[PDB]
Amino acid sequence: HKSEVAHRFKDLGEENFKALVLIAFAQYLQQCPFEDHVKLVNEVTEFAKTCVADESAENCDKSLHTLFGDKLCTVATLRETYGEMADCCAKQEPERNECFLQHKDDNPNLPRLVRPEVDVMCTAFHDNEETFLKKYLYEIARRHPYFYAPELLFFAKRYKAAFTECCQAADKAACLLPKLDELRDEGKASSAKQRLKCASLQKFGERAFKAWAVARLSQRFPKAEFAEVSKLVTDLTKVHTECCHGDLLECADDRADLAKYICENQDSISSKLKECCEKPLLEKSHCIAEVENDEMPADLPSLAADFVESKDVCKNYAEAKDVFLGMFLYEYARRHPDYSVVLLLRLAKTYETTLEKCCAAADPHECYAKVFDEFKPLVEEPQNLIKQNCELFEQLGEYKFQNALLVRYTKKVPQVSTPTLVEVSRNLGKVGSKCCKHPEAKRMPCAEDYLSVVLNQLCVLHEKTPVSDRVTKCCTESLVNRRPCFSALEVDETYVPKEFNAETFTFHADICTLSEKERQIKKQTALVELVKHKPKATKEQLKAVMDDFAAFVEKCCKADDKETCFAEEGKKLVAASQAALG
Ligand SMILES: CCCCC/C=C\C/C=C\C/C=C\C/C=C\CCCC(=O)O
Ligand SMILES: CCCCC/C=C\C/C=C\C/C=C\C/C=C\CCCC(=O)O
Ligand SMILES: CCCCC/C=C\C/C=C\C/C=C\C/C=C\CCCC(=O)O
Ligand SMILES: CCCCC/C=C\C/C=C\C/C=C\C/C=C\CCCC(=O)O
Ligand SMILES: CCCCC/C=C\C/C=C\C/C=C\C/C=C\CCCC(=O)O
Ligand SMILES: CCCCC/C=C\C/C=C\C/C=C\C/C=C\CCCC(=O)O
Repeated sequence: HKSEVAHRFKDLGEENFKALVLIAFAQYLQQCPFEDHVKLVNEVTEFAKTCVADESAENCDKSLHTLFGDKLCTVATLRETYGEMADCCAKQEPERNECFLQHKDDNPNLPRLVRPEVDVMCTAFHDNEETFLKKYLYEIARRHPYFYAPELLFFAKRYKAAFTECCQAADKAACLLPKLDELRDEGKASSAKQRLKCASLQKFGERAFKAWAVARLSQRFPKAEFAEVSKLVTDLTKVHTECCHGDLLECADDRADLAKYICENQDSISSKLKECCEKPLLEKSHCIAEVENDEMPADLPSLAADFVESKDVCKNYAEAKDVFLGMFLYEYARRHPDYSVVLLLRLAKTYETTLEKCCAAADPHECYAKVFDEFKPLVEEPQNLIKQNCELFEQLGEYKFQNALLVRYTKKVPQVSTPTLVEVSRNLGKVGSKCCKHPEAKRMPCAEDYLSVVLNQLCVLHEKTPVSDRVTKCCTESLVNRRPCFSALEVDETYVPKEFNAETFTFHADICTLSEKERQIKKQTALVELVKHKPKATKEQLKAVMDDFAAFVEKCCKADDKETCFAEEGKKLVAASQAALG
């Protein structure tokens, strides 16, 4: 059209427009103060209205990158504040934009945002709803420069709904606090995946991404033809590359096009898409990527027909290897919404290895006739891990379950730092209560989704401060062997127990006054240290001590006097325990 700005403004709306411009600026100029960005939003919004009124008004012809880049080069303190970035302004548009992206610090040194008290938040919320939500939106976006703007916006609205609903509530805190905690994990989760997918695209390459995509798309759109899914995988790939490069605009448009396409061919893709395709521009993509799995045909053949029994397997495979394998995945994935994507990838890989060995042999058909029997243990391994662990989780609670993981993993890798072992086990415990409440058919997909960010995140830490070659092995293994590699870690026999330190096992009454989350962490921290000191202790000896510790706490908190109790009894405990563990 004549004017891009006019257009976006029109089919986005002033409110969303202002919010997005704010986010965009906050993401590039992470150092400027809030009031400075607000001024810019106003100036750009005014500009936009001018173009809405006259498509032919001065500058309205300009493109968004050009417009955006100019206003950016407006900042006076630019060179004094961002040094090198200012040199970008000396370049022509294409390079200019490109130059800005390269100076977008993916993780600056800003203070960690602290959460104020419910009352202050609620009061601030009512006194000026807008600047309240905008300032935080500003704080969050400058700290997460690669977070897709429209999604950052979707979160903000949920946050607003929570304040509306809770700042009116009798027990404000009992209402809000838990809603905020949940919103945070989801936001941190969303953020981690975002970074995760792009890192993956980098390491593993396009081939691996396409495969991951085929499987994923097929589980969701089981009724679509392979031609459609191929078309989608291709476009989805252009979209991820684009979106990972960091260019918001190009990223947003590619996502827009892909959504409208899907919505138009909605009949040849899925039936669970009606709701999503009825929503406004800003939310279509988001809705679609979240859509529920559509139901499969029921009148579907057996894979063995076309992939095992049918002579020609090799002729068709040699004709177009990745395509044939893509077909295998499509076929296998859409009949199994219950498998994690990586499991599907492991089957496809096993099948590829086989076709490679068999198609170059005397009698093909007989060499690969029993390939499906190889899939069995591959499918059963993950299945049994879920079952065993979910059963254990039902017996104990999220808490006692977290302590079980603590003992278990401290033993595998004692070298690991205590605060890290506690962080990880608690998150694992969360995943436990999150996914174990689903029925078997949805358990594996669930665990995969959560376990992937947890696994990825723990690998980076170790990347920063390696402690074990074993972990490094698993962390640099193939995307398909990662989890299995970690599952295979057995007890570290080499390890030498930490020498006893009386301080580590000393407790004062300050634990009677502490809160749940605090008491637990302190108990769990002591637990890891206990195992690091006596790694050969049985699950029995250990439970014994833990039980003695159970009383100790009580027989000292609910006591006529703390301090003393924790000093007299405390000495007794260490002595007893020390003895019962050689
Ligand atoms: C850090 C999570 C990242 C996801 C957040 C995404 C969007 C939020 C942006 C604006 C919401 C406005 C106000 C939120 C209020 C408090 C946030 C403190 C974070 C926490 O609850 O401790
Ligand atoms: C341009 C048309 C493309 C459509 C076909 C779609 C996907 C084909 C590409 C790959 C799928 C084939 C096998 C996957 C097997 C193992 C995972 C790859 C991981 C790796 O590499 O270790
Ligand atoms: C004069 C300065 C111009 C800079 C303006 C900066 C940002 C506003 C421009 C576009 C807004 C970005 C995305 C919105 C477009 C489509 C909906 C999201 C696509 C999707 O995911 O479905
Ligand atoms: C839903 C189970 C949540 C419990 C998780 C708690 C602790 C972790 C311990 C074991 C891991 C359990 C299951 C992992 C199996 C499959 C995950 C999908 C990835 C893959 O196919 O490799
Ligand atoms: C700096 C990071 C150091 C790594 C230490 C962190 C955790 C302990 C070691 C390995 C990973 C343990 C659990 C991760 C979650 C699921 C995979 C294991 C599945 C299983 O149990 O079958
Ligand atoms: C030779 C070393 C002996 C030192 C023994 C001294 C103190 C015990 C050490 C650690 C504490 C042990 C268990 C507490 C942690 C979790 C159990 C849950 C308790 C509960 O809430 O139910």
